[PDB]
Amino acid sequence: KLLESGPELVKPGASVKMSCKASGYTFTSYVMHWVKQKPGQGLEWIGYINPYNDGTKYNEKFKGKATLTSDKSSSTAYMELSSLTSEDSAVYYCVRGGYRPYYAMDYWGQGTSVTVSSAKTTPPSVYPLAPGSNSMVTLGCLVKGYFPEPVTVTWNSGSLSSGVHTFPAVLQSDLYTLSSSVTVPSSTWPSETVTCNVAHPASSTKVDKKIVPRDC
Amino acid sequence: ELQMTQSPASLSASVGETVTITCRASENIYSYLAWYQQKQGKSPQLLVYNAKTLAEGVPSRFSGSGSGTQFSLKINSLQPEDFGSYYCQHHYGTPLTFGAGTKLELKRADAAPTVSIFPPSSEQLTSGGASVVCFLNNFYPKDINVKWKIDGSERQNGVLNSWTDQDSKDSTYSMSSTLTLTKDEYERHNSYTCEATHKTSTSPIVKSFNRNE
Repeated sequence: KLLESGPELVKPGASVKMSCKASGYTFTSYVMHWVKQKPGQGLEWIGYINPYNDGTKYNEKFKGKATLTSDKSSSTAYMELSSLTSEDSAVYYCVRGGYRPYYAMDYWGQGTSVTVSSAKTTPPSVYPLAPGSNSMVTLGCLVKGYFPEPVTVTWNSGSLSSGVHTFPAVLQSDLYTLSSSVTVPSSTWPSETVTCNVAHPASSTKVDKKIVPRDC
Repeated sequence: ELQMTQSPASLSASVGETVTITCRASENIYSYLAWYQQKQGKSPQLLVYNAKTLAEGVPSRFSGSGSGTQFSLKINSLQPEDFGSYYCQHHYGTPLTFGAGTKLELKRADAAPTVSIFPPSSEQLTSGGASVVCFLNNFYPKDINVKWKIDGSERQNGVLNSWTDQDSKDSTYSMSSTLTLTKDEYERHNSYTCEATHKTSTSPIVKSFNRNE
């Protein structure tokens, strides 16, 4: 098994070192690859280190950006990434390479998330989405300007779960923005209450926003 | 230079059906090709190495063939767990290049989007900002286009889009689109619209509102 370190929030121009404890085998026997995956996108080979000799080979695109080392005593490989930008925000995996027999990467770790932002911990603004100008009405909440991930959204404290769509957050200018809609019969809201519950554990914040009809 | 072309990028299929994913290598890579499976949320897992050899613990319905330049992964009689994303990778020497990846998705019947549009809340307005949100929900297939308009002209920028993965229950897709503006930009114009171009209609669905309402 291969265990990697936890998630990471780093500023632009800074560096990160992430770790990968190798175990269940002899480290100096097998190479160690590293792989990059941006969210919702493909895999990308970075390079490998050979612990036995510390020997490196890099995808030319990552030469200089990534530096692999390995402390044989503690069975642990590292990858340092330097001069970080938005492009470096990704999940990174360490992966054990195969043996003489036929090479090929076999055992993956769980991954390590890296987020690049200049933002500090910031609580979300929560805005109700009531219809402006039918058998079903759609309502919603816009959760804007928070950091870091994640936030959770429910409706009526969980008891409204049908017709709910909570979208993946998108990071623009250092902060996250997410949305959630809920569709209920036009015979219910606004006579029945609909409230979004938005939790942001990193800022110790919970917000209930009752959705009320627009004024006029 | 080594380029790995994996197609299709998007594949629709039912349970029990027999699908085939291909990988073209730009040059002879012999049998040095592996196939991985990545479930939603997890690390990838090796299915096949050496183009045709199943890794230990991998079910036999999976089946790799091909050599040199042309490779395929087949999955006979699909199961619920078999749905996800699937990647090829060259593993001789450097670079150990991945193909772009294939998202194996559960087919269903075509459904038009349910489009709702939402003006900026009064709460956001007091902060000095304005976001107009458009939901386009429970559509199939996943391909769609959204265009914003302010008065009678397109707005390209300020638009952030987000998409759900395929639904647990009804196997559809949904999409949120938010247009963000200054309060002064928002207040300087009246009409705001959201056009949904989907295969389920030749004509785009248009939802709009007048600010003065």
